[PDB]
Amino acid sequence: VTLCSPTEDDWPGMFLLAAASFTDFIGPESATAWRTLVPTDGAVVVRDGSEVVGMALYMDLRLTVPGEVVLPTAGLSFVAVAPTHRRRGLLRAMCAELHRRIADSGYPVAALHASEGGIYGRFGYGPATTLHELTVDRRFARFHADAPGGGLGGSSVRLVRPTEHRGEFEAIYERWRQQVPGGLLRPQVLWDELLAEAKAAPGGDRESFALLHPDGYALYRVDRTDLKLARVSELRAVTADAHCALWRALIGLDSMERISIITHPQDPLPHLLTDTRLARTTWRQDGLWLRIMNVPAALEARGYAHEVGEFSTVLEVSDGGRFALKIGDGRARCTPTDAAAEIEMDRDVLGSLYLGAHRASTLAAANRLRTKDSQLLRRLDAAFASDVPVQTAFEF
Amino acid sequence: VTLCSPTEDDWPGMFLLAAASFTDFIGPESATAWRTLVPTDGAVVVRDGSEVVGMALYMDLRLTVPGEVVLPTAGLSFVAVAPTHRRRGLLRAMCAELHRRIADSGYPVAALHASEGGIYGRFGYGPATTLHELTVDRRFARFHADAPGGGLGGSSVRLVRPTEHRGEFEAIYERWRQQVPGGLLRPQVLWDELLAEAKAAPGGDRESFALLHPDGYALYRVDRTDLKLARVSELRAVTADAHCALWRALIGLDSMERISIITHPQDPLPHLLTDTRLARTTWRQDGLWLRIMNVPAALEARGYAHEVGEFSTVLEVSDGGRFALKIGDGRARCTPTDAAAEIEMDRDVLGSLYLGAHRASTLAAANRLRTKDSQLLRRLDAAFASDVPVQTAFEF
Amino acid sequence: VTLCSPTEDDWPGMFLLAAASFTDFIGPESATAWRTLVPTDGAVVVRDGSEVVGMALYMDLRLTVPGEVVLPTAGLSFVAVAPTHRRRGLLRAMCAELHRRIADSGYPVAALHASEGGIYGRFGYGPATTLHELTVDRRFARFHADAPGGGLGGSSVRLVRPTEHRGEFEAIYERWRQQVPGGLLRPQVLWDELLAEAKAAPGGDRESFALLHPDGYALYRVDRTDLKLARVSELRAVTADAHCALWRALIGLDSMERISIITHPQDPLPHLLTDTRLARTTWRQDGLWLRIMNVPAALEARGYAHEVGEFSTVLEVSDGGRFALKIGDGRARCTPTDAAAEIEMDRDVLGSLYLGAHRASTLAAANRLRTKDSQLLRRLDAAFASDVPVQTAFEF
Amino acid sequence: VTLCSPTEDDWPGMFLLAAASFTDFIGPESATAWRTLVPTDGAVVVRDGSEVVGMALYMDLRLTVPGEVVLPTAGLSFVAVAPTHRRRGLLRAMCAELHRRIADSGYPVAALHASEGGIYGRFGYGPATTLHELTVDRRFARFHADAPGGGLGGSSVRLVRPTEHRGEFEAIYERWRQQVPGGLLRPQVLWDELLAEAKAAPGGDRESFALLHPDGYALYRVDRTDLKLARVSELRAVTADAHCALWRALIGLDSMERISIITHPQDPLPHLLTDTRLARTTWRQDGLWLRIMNVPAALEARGYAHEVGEFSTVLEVSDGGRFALKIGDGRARCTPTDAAAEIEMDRDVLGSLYLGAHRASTLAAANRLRTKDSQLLRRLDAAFASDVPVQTAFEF
Ligand SMILES: CC(C)(COP(=O)(O)OP(=O)(O)OC[C@H]1O[C@@H](n2cnc3c(N)ncnc32)[C@H](O)[C@@H]1OP(=O)(O)O)[C@@H](O)C(=O)NCCC(=O)NCCS
Ligand SMILES: CC(C)(COP(=O)(O)OP(=O)(O)OC[C@H]1O[C@@H](n2cnc3c(N)ncnc32)[C@H](O)[C@@H]1OP(=O)(O)O)[C@@H](O)C(=O)NCCC(=O)NCCS
Ligand SMILES: CC(C)(COP(=O)(O)OP(=O)(O)OC[C@H]1O[C@@H](n2cnc3c(N)ncnc32)[C@H](O)[C@@H]1OP(=O)(O)O)[C@@H](O)C(=O)NCCC(=O)NCCS
Ligand SMILES: CC(C)(COP(=O)(O)OP(=O)(O)OC[C@H]1O[C@@H](n2cnc3c(N)ncnc32)[C@H](O)[C@@H]1OP(=O)(O)O)[C@@H](O)C(=O)NCCC(=O)NCCS
Ligand SMILES: CC1=C(c2cccc(Cl)c2)S(=O)(=O)N=C1NCCCN1CCOCC1
Ligand SMILES: CC1=C(c2cccc(Cl)c2)S(=O)(=O)N=C1NCCCN1CCOCC1
Ligand SMILES: CC1=C(c2cccc(Cl)c2)S(=O)(=O)N=C1NCCCN1CCOCC1
Ligand SMILES: CC1=C(c2cccc(Cl)c2)S(=O)(=O)N=C1NCCCN1CCOCC1
Repeated sequence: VTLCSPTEDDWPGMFLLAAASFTDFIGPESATAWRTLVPTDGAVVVRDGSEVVGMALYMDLRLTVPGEVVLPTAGLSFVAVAPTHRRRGLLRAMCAELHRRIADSGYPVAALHASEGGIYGRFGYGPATTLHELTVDRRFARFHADAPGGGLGGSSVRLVRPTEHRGEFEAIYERWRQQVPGGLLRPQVLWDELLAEAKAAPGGDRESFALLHPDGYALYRVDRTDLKLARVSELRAVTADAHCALWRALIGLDSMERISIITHPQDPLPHLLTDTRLARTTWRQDGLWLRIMNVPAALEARGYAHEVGEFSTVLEVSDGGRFALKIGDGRARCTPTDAAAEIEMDRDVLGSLYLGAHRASTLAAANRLRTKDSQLLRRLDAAFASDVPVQTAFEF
Repeated sequence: VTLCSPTEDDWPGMFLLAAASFTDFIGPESATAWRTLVPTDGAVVVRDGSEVVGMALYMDLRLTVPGEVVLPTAGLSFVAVAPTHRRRGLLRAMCAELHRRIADSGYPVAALHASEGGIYGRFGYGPATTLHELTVDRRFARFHADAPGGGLGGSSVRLVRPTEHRGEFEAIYERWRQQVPGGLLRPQVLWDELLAEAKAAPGGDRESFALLHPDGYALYRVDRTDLKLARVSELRAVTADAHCALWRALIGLDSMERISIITHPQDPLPHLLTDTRLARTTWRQDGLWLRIMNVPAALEARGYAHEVGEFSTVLEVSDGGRFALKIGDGRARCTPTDAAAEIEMDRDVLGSLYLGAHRASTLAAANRLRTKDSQLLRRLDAAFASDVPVQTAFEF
Repeated sequence: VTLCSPTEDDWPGMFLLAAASFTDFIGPESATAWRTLVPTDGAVVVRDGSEVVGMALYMDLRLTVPGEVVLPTAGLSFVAVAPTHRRRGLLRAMCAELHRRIADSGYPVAALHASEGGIYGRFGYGPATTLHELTVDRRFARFHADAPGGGLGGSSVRLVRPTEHRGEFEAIYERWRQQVPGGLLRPQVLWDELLAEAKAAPGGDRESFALLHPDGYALYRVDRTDLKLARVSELRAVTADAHCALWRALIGLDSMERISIITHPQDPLPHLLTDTRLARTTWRQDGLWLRIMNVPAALEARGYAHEVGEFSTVLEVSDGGRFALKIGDGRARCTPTDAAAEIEMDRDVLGSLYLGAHRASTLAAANRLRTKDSQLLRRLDAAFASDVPVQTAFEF
Repeated sequence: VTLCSPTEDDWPGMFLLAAASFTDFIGPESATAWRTLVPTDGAVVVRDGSEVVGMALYMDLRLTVPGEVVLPTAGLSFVAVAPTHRRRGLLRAMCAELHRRIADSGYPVAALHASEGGIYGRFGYGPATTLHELTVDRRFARFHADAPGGGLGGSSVRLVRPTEHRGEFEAIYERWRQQVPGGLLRPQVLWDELLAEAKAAPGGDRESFALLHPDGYALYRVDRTDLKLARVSELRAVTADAHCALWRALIGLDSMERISIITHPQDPLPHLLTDTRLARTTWRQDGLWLRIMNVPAALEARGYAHEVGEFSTVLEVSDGGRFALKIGDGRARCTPTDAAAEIEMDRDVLGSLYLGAHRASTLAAANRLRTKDSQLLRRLDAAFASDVPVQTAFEF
């Protein structure tokens, strides 16, 4: 069984594998558009001999991390092993080859969205963002006296067809992704794809609409089977006024009983309402997963909380080296050392800490990171925290 | 219609109101035991004239807040208005009288568990702890290689009948409540009540068992209707070893498909498992609500994060005064001032910040607290944070 | 196989049959209390030979019919055929013997509640009252500006324990049953039974409460499994003020999401609310069934609408004779004749018309009553109508 | 914000509002066909300034009322306010302008189908017809010995494709609508629309079939998801024979478990069967709502029951004048007066009485109409009753 970069003749077989392997494959046309983000040598296949029995690739992405720093990021995707060739070491072989190519190419981090929670930790990936579904019974929803934008005049939100305001969505999203940890650059082809999904499909999803504000937008559609549920596919807002104004509009959808959205744990929505319980958490799950490819480059590139005072420690990553880590004035220096470790963790744990979604203290309580210094734990919690709460851009 | 402290002859009428008003009233015998925590003059009734059409009381509690400081706390409970006398201002009249008595008695804070999320904010109460239900499909659950207590020998957890180990539970819980923000002292009568609920009831709840470790315990029972679900009513652990050891035992319940528990958002359980997704969040809700009765006494009594450097600001509470607030070396000083406010919020918002469960930044994003200084927001977030994550002791 | 009046030694066998035959037999103690309403010779049994394989009886009841006239009525009940002796003509034999005894005793009507809708029509019984379940989502319920009793003062409804106000319920119900078609006298033993069912049962129904007004009462309990549903078992009101006042109280049950009641199609409740749709009809079914034993006595005893002008016709009942029927000034005369019939119907159809619940026009449209005179249909509709809407007293 | 009659350029914006506002908008093509019934100046829009944030219109309809009298009727429809502009008085402004145009144009009544039960009462609309869903478990259904058309020969019903017998459906429906209170003239464009909906849609509704009798038809289709349920979309019959014959055919659908239909409370179907319970009422709701624009013209145009003897009274409508009302020989005279009122009601209440669906007595019991004369109530009940039961034609 051989492993190599696929040629053009391999792709019909790869699409076949994908169609049969994923729960709901996006299809050849969509995947070809996404493929424009895959660099030369960014893909591997495994052939039996000869049909394709395995595949995996990465895309070139730009990920925003705390301190508004943007890192080149390898986004793994299109990963499959044929049902006929399970438990043969094929995933391990493909991941190791891609990680070698990703490291040699100069990516400081790789990332992915996990199909199952138990597979990727052993390859050094830790979950780094958290998805929260909120479901609002809008029949009871009333805005608090303090909520922005409820004076006495015209409304700032418009209600439009998505495809006729492409430029404004692009510009709003671009501002959002640059300021939020977890943000991803969305190139033109992904806007093509997004707007194609906005149209209704015969025996499919219903037509999408948009609520448009100068500093934010929401895209929504009525659920296909529950016609009293509106699903917000995406809501991006760069000011509190825009966020509140958009939610006022959504709660104005008097045909609906419920509005649902996939958002993050620090979404201010529940505090916008007189009854905070009306914004029910109906689902919670890991979002973006991260593998730190180069520890010192990743740790030095990120900004850190100014509130914590300067401190130094020694960090060992289980098979990623040992480093003298000094954090102060919101910056880190991270240099090689053979001095005794004060903190130890597996590589995946560092990825889970990296964007601020998980506290070092909490990971210590599970013994996923080891130290005999509780003061150091407190300092790590505070330093790795993010002023702007971590969010999930889009699935890939 | 008159309002006064009830006499012994008022109580049969009060129990009648309670039986008809609550969703599932705990009954006269239980409520009489809880009543031993209600001080003289801690209860009010409203009579029509003459039957009882309204009631409310508070109990004397001890609440642990960040920095392991224990505050006397008035716990409101047994609040009802007759269905025949709604919208007549009776709740407002009872709350105002009790708050006057609570303030004059010297309580710096009052607290409650809300029957509905939309009622108590206008009386100055903000939700201050967060309840998380986790449901674990234990059939797939495997512990991570790093998880504590999986060497090669005997187990540290015992499996016992609750009533035969009362002393050990008391002692473990006492250690827990003193070190955790949100902890409440549990007096003898509440242990009597807890252990009475451990026994099976004909056509009722099934018998409870316990898993006992030197540094932690879990109480559980099989669900009454779903016999493949075990419900953990309470799990208290003072070391990571005890917490992990108890979960190993619970996942050892091979008769069950699922184990559920009401816990907090920072429970390390998901990180104990190879697949973090198996610990599903099935429910989320506000737990303990807080009203700060005396702003400067509450703010000075609490410990604050050492990591943030000394800073000063001016805080106005909407009808609770304006104060010069200086925080440094983990302590606050909070004195009267007429200088211009830098931060403004309603009283309920301060309660939501007080134990560390909600970030000032997040509340600012909802306009529930107003300031024109983002640096100050960052400093408040960091200072009000709690080293030990906030938890909910028991419902009242 | 023999048929006869049972002796005291037959009753243990009869209770056994009942326990095994009914869906949820009320039990020996309850049935013994109801048995006090069964006259000497009011019961029949069938023995195999010798065990009891069949039984049926009637009770002595007082039924109110239009014009506030009270008729002695034979209430059939406790009817069973052993599963081992089906399709052997046993029901037909028992019904014919009881009907002979009922007719010879001088009852002008018999009545029953049907376990299945398809059994009793062929024995001359027609459904004569209609049951309507209304379910009110009380969270949205607001009373119309016109609704009685919403001024500015004390409430007229009290909230009490049922057993402590037995006399007031008795007196309110007695007034109700005498003025409403379908009303039944409720003797002392049935009040004993009713109040016994008001208490909670271990692994059973929850405790009942009452809302008491000078001119009406409601008895309710929380559902055993859905703790957000209150079931009104009985609501009896003699003035519009009492009816509205009681519903104001019920909608004041803020612990509940929904209030349900078994009522009648003309219940004014939906018109009491600003949104008439909130009172949802969740169930509809035949209630009391009637067999007219003596046509001329039943037709002459009833009062008729004054609005229709005097008219005469000839009515044939398929095996109950032919009569000259003259209606005027709210009274009927009904005498033997051999003149040609203008209207024909089966006996069961006349029972369905008798209390005003079903229109002659509607029955004609199904060909259940035959005439070649549409003017006569209009006159029958109007004459048999009841000023006071027909209701169902209690099940037997 | 301005209100005016829309120009052709306003309609793309109006269709956008409609697509986003309704639960399941019928779409631009269908709505354009319905628009042919909207007269010049029958539509209003509200612009923000400028996009369309509000709209409403009326169609020219012909409504049959008791006594087979046909009234020109303004049918309100296509009513929407943008979710961005709620609670700004826009609905009230549009309704008042349309009602002014409707009144000045000479319509004696307006009508609508309500999207929610709580909105239209305050604009003078009362619910005037009642919809009843019946669900028949046809596996048990047997016709009564009396039911028409069960002799010994050929059947009168045919089973056909709807589009090939358009003329016969038109002619049957035309006869029906002229004789039934609630009937509406169905012009050609609505027959085009109806027959277009008869065809199957890919990932949509299944194909419709018809059962055709000389004096009646039924249109039905199998449910999209429950393939054992047949839904009768429309059944119109002008004789009892046709009605029964069509139901015999429907119960002949041996592939189905259940047949459902939206019908009216006096549908004779349950009396056609040996077990009347098999026709279960699974749903009940208000149908057509009515606003009487001109009280004396509406009251004089309607026919009244001949059975009641001549009587006179004085009726006040709360903001619609006071009139001397005299009813006799099936006709009313209704003239201005300043004499003391004997009956008072809001305008919406009169609409609810107008077609005979609701009894004055029942509305009095809710205090929605006030009088101190019970004899007068009885006379109003009898006079406003309809010989032919009130039905609902089609939704708009
Ligand atoms: C999981 C996966 C790719 C199959 O891989 P595979 O070739 O069977 O895995 P390998 O043979 O390389 O196994 C290597 C190790 O991983 C483990 N492993 C891999 N998949 C596993 C699974 N589903 N369950 C349990 N263990 C698994 C093996 O037990 C093995 O352990 P070992 O090292 O102790 O022997 C396959 O289930 C799949 O298609 N997943 C979809 C991935 C995805 O969608 N990713 C998101 C981007 S598209
Ligand atoms: C809520 C409550 C006590 C009823 O109180 P009430 O006497 O009707 O309230 P009041 O008449 O004092 O109303 C005062 C204000 O509160 C508001 N309010 C109170 N309960 C409300 C409810 N359920 N919904 C909406 N508003 C409410 C009123 O609108 C009013 O507003 P205003 O000041 O603008 O006029 C009752 O529903 C209840 O029994 N709640 C249970 C409380 C509980 O269990 N607490 C936990 C400890 S046991
Ligand atoms: C229905 C019943 C009593 C059984 O009676 P049975 O002895 O089998 O009936 P018979 O043998 O006398 O049958 C006589 C006729 O009734 C019909 N019949 C009786 N019960 C029937 C049923 N459940 N289904 C269909 N037909 C039935 C027979 O077909 C027969 O028709 P025929 O005259 O054309 O031959 C039995 O099912 C029962 O226990 N019902 C409960 C009644 C009840 O609860 N009443 C309310 C007061 S407690
Ligand atoms: C209801 C409706 C049109 C929104 O209207 P709106 O512009 O917000 O209403 P207005 O601002 O004119 O409000 C006027 C009054 O009506 C009341 N009102 C209107 N809609 C209401 C609702 N959904 N709930 C509660 N009250 C409402 C307001 O409280 C206000 O009361 P006030 O006079 O005491 O202040 C909107 O929900 C809708 O689109 N409905 C669909 C109507 C429909 O489909 N009709 C059938 C033919 S298509
Ligand atoms: C963008 C994309 C794919 C892709 C990307 C780049 C190149 C190519 Cl040829 C294809 S995909 O593998 O086809 N599926 C995709 N998105 C949907 C899959 C999301 N997963 C996340 C993990 O939980 C299951 C669903
Ligand atoms: C301890 C207690 C009560 C009590 C307390 C002190 C004195 C007396 Cl006389 C009674 S209680 O009001 O009867 N109900 C109680 N616990 C259950 C109620 C919990 N609520 C919290 C809010 O969501 C609804 C359930
Ligand atoms: C009052 C009574 C009974 C009774 C009456 C008189 C004398 C004796 Cl010994 C018993 S019973 O037959 O036991 N069941 C009874 N009520 C419940 C049955 C109601 N039926 C009505 C039809 O749908 C099934 C339930
Ligand atoms: C006929 C029609 C419309 C119509 C009518 C005239 C002109 C025009 Cl441009 C459109 S509609 O508003 O688009 N929706 C319609 N029927 C379906 C809506 C029925 N409502 C009734 C109330 O409960 C919600 C559904």
